[PDB]
Amino acid sequence: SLALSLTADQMVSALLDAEPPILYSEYDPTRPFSEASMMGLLTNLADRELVHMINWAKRVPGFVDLTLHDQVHLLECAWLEILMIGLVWRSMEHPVKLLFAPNLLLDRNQGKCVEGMVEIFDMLLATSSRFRMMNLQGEEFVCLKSIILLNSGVYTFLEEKDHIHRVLDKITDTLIHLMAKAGLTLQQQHQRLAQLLLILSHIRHMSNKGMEHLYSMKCKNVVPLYDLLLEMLDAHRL
Amino acid sequence: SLALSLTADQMVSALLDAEPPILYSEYDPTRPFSEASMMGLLTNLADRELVHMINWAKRVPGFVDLTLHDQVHLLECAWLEILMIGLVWRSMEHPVKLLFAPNLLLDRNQGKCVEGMVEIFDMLLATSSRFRMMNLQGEEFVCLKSIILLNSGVYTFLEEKDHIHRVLDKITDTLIHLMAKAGLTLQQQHQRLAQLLLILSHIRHMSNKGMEHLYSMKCKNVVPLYDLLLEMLDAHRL
Amino acid sequence: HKILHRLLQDS
Amino acid sequence: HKILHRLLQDS
Ligand SMILES: N#CCc1cc(O)cc2cc(-c3ccc(O)cc3)oc12
Ligand SMILES: N#CCc1cc(O)cc2cc(-c3ccc(O)cc3)oc12
Repeated sequence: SLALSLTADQMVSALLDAEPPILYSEYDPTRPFSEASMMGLLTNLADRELVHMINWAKRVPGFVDLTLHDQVHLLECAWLEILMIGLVWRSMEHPVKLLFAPNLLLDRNQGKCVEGMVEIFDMLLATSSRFRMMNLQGEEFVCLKSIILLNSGVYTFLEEKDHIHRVLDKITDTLIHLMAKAGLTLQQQHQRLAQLLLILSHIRHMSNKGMEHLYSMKCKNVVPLYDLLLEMLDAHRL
Repeated sequence: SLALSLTADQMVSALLDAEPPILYSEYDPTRPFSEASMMGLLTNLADRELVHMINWAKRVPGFVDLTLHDQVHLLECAWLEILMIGLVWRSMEHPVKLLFAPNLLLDRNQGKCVEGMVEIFDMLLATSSRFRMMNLQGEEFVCLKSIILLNSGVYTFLEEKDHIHRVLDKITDTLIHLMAKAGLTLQQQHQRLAQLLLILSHIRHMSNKGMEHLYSMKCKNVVPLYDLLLEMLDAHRL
Repeated sequence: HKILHRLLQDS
Repeated sequence: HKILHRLLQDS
């Protein structure tokens, strides 16, 4: 295995094949979404998605070489970030809409249904448009997500940090590779590589805000108790 | 003016010459420090530093090219992030210590003096070590900071976004240039370029946390009435 | 915190 | 919010 011996193409394939499935929301809401109504939906979705992420994480080259304690940590910091990059990637072709699920496409206005939720919707949408504006390829999308998983909790945890960095380097050669084959010039490659990474900065920022927002919804018991999703949220107070 | 016209070396020089000074903490309160005591210090420092940052921001190529409303926004989102990258950069050659001011070098333990403060300290320190671990050259340091100023508030604000991106591209060619001249290979350059940007992700994360922490200190009344610094903090609730 | 732990260990 | 505004204009 060792994520340091697979050619770029083996890396991209490994990441594509590891891709989780896309899930559906509850097929029975639709009704003038109330704040409770809509929150139970997104959390129920997030809860079932977490299970697929946990099993996705293992399929990411080298993640396993890690100690359990370190796999636990990494997913506790990036769980929302990763959920968000997916949503953003799925919303790509629905300008003005956020495709939370194939049966739950929301536009900015519905974000107003939950106190403080619209702000984050705007950020998510801006990034969606940013990806489309950049015509982000799926091949790149899987890299970016794998990077987030490894680079978010690495500095909060030395041989463990070392591995994460050796790997993150392979994901960067592989990312550059994807750009080279698309005919870009060197300047356009490192130029694009910088553009994509700079977005991971807003994805962090949006996650921090959402994390704080989710926590605010819990203090209003407006959010159900999906244990897995609760633990994840709790990892951000510890 | 246009920053997209000046050459790489002109860019680095422009950024070095624009650099702000290393201010001093208030002399006398030497040590130790009460939670109040230490907070009045860091905020008084941050408050006087803001004035220098505002004037630094104008000296950054292409910034004064933005409209006022946009310069105001950009600085409202990155002010703490920028303060932090500076501290981290100044702490570089002070393993285990955070050089807030020459006359105010703090080690992890003193972070325990202010509630919930220590946690941030560990993050700052981990980044300091990360920079030293990477031998961050000042030339790179000035680029990274300029990037933060432009890339933090750009998706929270279309010709305005366009400029910010055209510029951010110049700062990336210029950043690549700095690595090329250091003898690094192409692979090592885009590899290093990715490493540096991925750190801007923790700098965002640490800022979010500090921002939330500063706000928590205001609700306790340990934070002096530093108007400029208050407005900045307020831009993150409004 | 066990839920996340358990799931990371399964087959 | 004026402090930040004023300072950005001193030109
Ligand atoms: N929007 C926004 C911020 C946001 C706030 C909140 O209190 C809960 C959730 C859940 C999800 C969520 C669930 C499933 C996904 O695939 C993506 C996001 O996003 C959330
Ligand atoms: N550490 C930490 C987080 C942190 C928390 C807080 O409540 C106030 C401040 C002020 C500064 C500060 C001041 C001047 C600098 O140059 C850099 C950081 O950092 C802070």
